[PDB]
Amino acid sequence: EIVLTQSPGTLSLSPGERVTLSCRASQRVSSTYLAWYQQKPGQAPRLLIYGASSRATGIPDRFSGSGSGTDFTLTISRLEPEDFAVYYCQHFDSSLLTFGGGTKVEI
Amino acid sequence: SCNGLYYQGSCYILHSDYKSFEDAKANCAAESSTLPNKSDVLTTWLIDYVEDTWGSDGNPITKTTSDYQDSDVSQEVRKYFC
Amino acid sequence: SCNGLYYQGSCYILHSDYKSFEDAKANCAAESSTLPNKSDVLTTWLIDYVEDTWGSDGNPITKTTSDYQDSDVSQEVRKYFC
Amino acid sequence: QLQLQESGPGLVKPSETLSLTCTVSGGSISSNNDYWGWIRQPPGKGLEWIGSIYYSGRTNGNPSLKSRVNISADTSKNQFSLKLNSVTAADTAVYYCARLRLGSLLHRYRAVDPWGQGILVAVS
Repeated sequence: EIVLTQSPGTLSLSPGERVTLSCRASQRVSSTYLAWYQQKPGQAPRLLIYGASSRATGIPDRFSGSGSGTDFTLTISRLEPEDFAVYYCQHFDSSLLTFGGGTKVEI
Repeated sequence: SCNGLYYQGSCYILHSDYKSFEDAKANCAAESSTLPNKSDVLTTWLIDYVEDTWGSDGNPITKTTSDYQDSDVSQEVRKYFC
Repeated sequence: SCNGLYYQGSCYILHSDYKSFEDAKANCAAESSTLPNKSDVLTTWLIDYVEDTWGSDGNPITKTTSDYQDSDVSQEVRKYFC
Repeated sequence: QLQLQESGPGLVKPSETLSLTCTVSGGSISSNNDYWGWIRQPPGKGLEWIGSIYYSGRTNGNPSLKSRVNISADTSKNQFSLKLNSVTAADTAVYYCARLRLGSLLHRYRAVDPWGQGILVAVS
């Protein structure tokens, strides 16, 4: 039903710059449902943002989220070495859960 | 006395468990009570408590007139107040 | 007979604007009130309403009697009662 | 502190049934505000949500797998399990048991914060 598409498959960035990752929805989706996760190789995903604007416990202030409707964005102002990982955008509504393709942050 | 909210002689009792719309209606009928009406609680202070809770109209109670109509919601599960 | 939840006299008034712990305490004190205590609400129905809302101890109210303390609640924002 | 640990075989044969059980330490599966779900990641690919369960017994699953998924929950032993029948070579993946948070009445938390370590399953 609802499909989330992340247009940029991979990005090249050096440490310290600001990165904006975009997630689009086929149909309008409310903000509270959207979430942003991060996944390093060989580890389980860890929640970064829930509700598109709220940082989870322990998430530094670098990560932030914004957007509405059919476009949401996750912005990381400072890219430390740890921040290089895969990033997923998820739609959850107490029903069918959908995950994005994912965007990888490399150089 | 009422074990929940009160507003001009209507006592609202929360049911924490998540259930569908028809399940909520059946359970409400079991306790000789009915789900809240959207119009009855739109301008009052109860709205902050009833947000994202089932209403008799068949859709979640949302303060904003804007709603995501044409979207099937029968498959969802939410808390209900009765 | 107040605009909120009544239990054993004490009246709880909801504030829907997200605030930190210090700001929540400041507002509640400005309204001649204090944030709810975990002990009085753990074993009562009030818990279902005040879960994930601030408490006097400085941590969000959680049903678990004993839980690991994250200690990073400084940067979290949640609704409060008083 | 709520930890999720997965247990099960990693040698499921074609045309057989998987048996994965996730146990939670530091919490109770009887949580009105959270569902408990299984999410599978094929090696080097995106995530896929293979199902969810509520302590009462309600089951929700992705339609493409709706026919083959039989999730179960046991509150007394505090364990939730997944059974996948008519397995095929495309099902090899790392399976995670996670908690799908729905949030309290006042705080809305729509996300899966705690994940298990994950268990890798392949086929002959």
